[PDB]
Amino acid sequence: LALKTIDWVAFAEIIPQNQKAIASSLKSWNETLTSRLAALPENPPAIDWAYYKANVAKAGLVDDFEKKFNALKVPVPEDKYTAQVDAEEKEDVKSCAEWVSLSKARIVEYEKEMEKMKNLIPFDQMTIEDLNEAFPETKLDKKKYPYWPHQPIENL
Amino acid sequence: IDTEKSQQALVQKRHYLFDVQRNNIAMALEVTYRERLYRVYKEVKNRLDYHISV
Repeated sequence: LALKTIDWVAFAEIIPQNQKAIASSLKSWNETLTSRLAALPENPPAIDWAYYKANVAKAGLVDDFEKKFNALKVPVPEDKYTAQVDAEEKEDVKSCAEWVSLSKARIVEYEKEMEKMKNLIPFDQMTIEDLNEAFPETKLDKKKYPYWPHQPIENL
Repeated sequence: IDTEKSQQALVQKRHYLFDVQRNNIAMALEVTYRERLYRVYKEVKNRLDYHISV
């Protein structure tokens, strides 16, 4: 009986909104299954036959009931259900790891580009063409306004 | 950057769904077993004390 300890708010963050109700059900059943495991020990107390060997005057019937008991094989329930969620877990980590790889690619891109804005030539020695290289937004759209001052006079 | 690294920390946390269910599959099979134990224990004990009662 080896369980895995579990946080509940950490559980909450990684659920998508489309299956939040199921998550609650996994929470409820998890709580109930803890209570029911608490309210009963592991083994039943097997009663000594002494109280039932010397207190039944029926002809040897206590013996064959107890012979049928020690030789009784209660069916231990088998899993049939954790292997298929382990495989789903494996499949998930695959989808996770490939996304972490993609995000990592977007990180390293932001680092290079951040460094580019970090090591910008000071603004005093900057030609306007150098600025438009730095902030491509400041460029003047020579296609929508071909003629000087290449911008609407209001924005001037 | 800080947003993206937050998502990675979160991705690494994803594993909590699968252990939860695995816990519930673990406990349920433990419950039904122990119930099966108490049921069998208690029934056979009942037939015994009935002989004692009559």
